[PDB]
Amino acid sequence: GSSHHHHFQGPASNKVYEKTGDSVIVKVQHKETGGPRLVRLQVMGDKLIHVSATADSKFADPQSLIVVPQKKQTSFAVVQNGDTITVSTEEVKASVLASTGEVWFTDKNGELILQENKGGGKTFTPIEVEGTKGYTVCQVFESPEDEAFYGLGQHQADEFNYKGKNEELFQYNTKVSVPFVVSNKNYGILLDSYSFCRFGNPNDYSQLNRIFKLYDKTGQEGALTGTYVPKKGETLVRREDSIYFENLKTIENLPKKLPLMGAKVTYEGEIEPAQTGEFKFILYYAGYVKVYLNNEPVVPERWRTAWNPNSYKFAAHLEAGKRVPLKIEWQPDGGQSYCGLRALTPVNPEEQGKQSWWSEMTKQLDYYFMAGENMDDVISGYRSLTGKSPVMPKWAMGFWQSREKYNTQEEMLGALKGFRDRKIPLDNIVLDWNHWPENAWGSHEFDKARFPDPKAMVDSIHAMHARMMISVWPKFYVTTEHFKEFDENGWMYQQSVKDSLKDWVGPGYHYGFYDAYDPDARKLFWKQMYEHYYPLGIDAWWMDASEPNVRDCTDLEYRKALCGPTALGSSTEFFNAYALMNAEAIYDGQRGVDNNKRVFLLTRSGFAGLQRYSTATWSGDIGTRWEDMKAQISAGLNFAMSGIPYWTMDIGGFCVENRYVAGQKQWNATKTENADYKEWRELNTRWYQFGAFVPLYRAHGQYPFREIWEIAPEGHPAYQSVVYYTKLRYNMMPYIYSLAGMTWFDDYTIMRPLVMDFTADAEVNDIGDQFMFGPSFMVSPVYRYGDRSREIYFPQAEGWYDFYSGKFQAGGERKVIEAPYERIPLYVRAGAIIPFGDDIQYTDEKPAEHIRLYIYQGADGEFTLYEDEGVNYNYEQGMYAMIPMKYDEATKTLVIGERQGEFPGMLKERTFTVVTVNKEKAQPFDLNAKGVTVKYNGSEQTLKL
Ligand code: NI
Repeated sequence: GSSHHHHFQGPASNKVYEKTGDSVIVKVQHKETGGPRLVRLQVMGDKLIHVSATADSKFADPQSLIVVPQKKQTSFAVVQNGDTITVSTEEVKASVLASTGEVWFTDKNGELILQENKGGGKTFTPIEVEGTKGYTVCQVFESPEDEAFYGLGQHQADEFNYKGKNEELFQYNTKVSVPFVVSNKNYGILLDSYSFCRFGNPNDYSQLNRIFKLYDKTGQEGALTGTYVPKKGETLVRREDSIYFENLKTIENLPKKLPLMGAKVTYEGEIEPAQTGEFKFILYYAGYVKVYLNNEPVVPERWRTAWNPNSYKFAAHLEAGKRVPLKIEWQPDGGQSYCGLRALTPVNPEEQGKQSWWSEMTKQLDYYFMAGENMDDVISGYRSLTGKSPVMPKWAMGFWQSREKYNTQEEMLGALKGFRDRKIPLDNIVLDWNHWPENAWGSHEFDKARFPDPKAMVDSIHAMHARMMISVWPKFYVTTEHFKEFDENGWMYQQSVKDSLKDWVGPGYHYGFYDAYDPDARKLFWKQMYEHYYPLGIDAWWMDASEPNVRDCTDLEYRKALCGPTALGSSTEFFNAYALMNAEAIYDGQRGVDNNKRVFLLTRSGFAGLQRYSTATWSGDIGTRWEDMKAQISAGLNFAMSGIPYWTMDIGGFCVENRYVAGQKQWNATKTENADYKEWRELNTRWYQFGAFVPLYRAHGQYPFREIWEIAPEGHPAYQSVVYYTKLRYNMMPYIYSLAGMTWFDDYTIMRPLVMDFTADAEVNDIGDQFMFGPSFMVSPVYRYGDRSREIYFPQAEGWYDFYSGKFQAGGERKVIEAPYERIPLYVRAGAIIPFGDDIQYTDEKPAEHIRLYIYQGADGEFTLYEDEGVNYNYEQGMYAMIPMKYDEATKTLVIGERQGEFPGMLKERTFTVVTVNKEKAQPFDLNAKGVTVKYNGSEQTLKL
């Protein structure tokens, strides 16, 4: 007979399933090769289900690094009905088939939310690394044609809406992976894996010679042609097997006696596929690069510096057996540089549209399903499971000025005094790397020739009502006492030491990175910061290189060798979570010393759960490029949808084109602006406009200097515009800090793609170049040089108002909108209630005694004004105040609600001026606008407008 035919309180091994206190474990009845043997549904909350699966006959159940203990027990029922076993909470029903182990999720009325690949979507393949064992796992779900996906972290290919798309999940300077996706069907999936993972296609890309017949410039099969024109000397022409010069090993395949700086290289020929469909390409690049395929400019010019390269993707339909031309034009722009092109063969759209996860190494499959009423409610599930985001200190919501690098104490203090003397508001100033004696990275001591009195410096920063952040890497020179403390305990990764790697500083120094996965190493790492930096009064920690970035431009295999073994297992298994571990070290470290003082970290990598450690990510060493500016909009919106609500970027870009440096040097010498310097000023103007509406507003990068008065002088349009937006950030502070309060109290998200608030309007699904800043402002950056307008789509809504003029704009249409040099297009949603305060030089310079409450009429609205002490965790004990406000359009009524809570230093009495904007009343933004004066003492008042 068949395989099935042959094989209340009895042992569970006799039963198809076993119910425990919070879960059901089902034994797969029709076992397949590579398939699951056990599938568990564990109830974590009313809307929260933990799915586990394994090929073994028991679960390994390792402790999660990302999921925290939950607050309450959750009631649920289980029903077995033939092959179907269903776990039901008040809000969701999760079902599994005993036959296959396939899972699906419905709402309380049985409406489908998410279904596993029909017949099962889980595959297990054994893997062994360094005597440890686990599985490579695939999990695939069905996905309808109208499903849209957001999240995965922060990637640099300008992709937006991951439906039908691919992404590799590893960590590298500018690329932050978070294994969490949110759907427009109002659920999220969190994959609990720490290894290299993939969303979409589970395979690596292929070199061009593996998937195409190649013909060179003369038509000879078997290669492309490479033509190398050096800056000086004879041109070299050779055949190329493959275009793959992507890491330190493979750049040795470029021509041996041909200097790349100032060279112009052309790769060309024809490619011929053996199957028909959409081929998906990936370009890896540094220097200047363009790509043409079939005579189309598929990659218009991009640039990176020779040493932080990037990836960019494109796709094209190709016909089997037809030759099409391919040309890559490349200016390496350095002695070392990178260029590679790879591709994936076509995947049937029925399969490519599915939601597919691949994970290189875990002990079992673990994922979390979270349902919601809307996308904010999905994010709330993520915050329940991986921890709430604390309210950032209020000062973190102001302007941050940084540099790579302030070289001396005088330089740093001079920059800060420069803001105060010009009445350009600012809260935070940042000291970068190499403030230590050159040969002593990791000593945490200051070079006293350049910083003669570090404590006096921090005291002076504080006396000017500013806050200081300092750079701290996980990197230690081998000669330092601090290195030796880690090393003697086995807590330093050895590969970089064994291989005698030298860094880039001076003559080159030997170094290593500490193992953040070891809990005692974390304590020591914090203790060294506590003994050397904390007594100076430093307020914030810039935790750079937390990928960990042990060695730039190394291949996957060697990156794994460089960052393990770890305390928990191999680096193959524990590959992506370093920044989470490193952030725990500092957050739990500092609250251990002083539990009331707020913590701030800014870190270069990230992972699921990062937000629970009061830690933001910045988007890393990006270029001074319009295309990089555009990519940060989509990167930021995906990062926000990954559950982590504090994020920032280097306004202006980090690595600088040589022509911009030359422009600045010319300005310094002659006060004349060349064409490149004109572009520098416009790039920075537009990028500051954009940055004023991201969660943390921060300028940073390499030379030129980035203080606004260095970019352009007083009176120049660039200076005028940037100062306008820096001031506006502070007039918006009552609104902005209310959003910060909401991150903790309401599990809120600050920088929001349009799909969050306008999910019902599918025209927003692919829009990754506009966004909402809190509930009320729609921001549409200009990201092309010379443009004085741009196309904007206005979501379906009762209406929109131009912020600057108050002029009405209908919802549900796309049009060309004016965007002068000095202005970013900025609209306000009908129903907005927005509190604006007076000019201040820094957060809480003065109490917000007089607030203008702007009411943008035409729809109902709500807003809660949140205030607290700003600098400590007293809000956790109920020391804060909320003033809820509600506006009813039908009766034109505003209620300023009874104040809830109090705290030390709170205004008991204050003033509101209520200002209306409506379709018949185009009121420009104006602090002095005419309105209704309200003297408020905490008691409810009602206004009929
Ligand atoms: Ni020490």
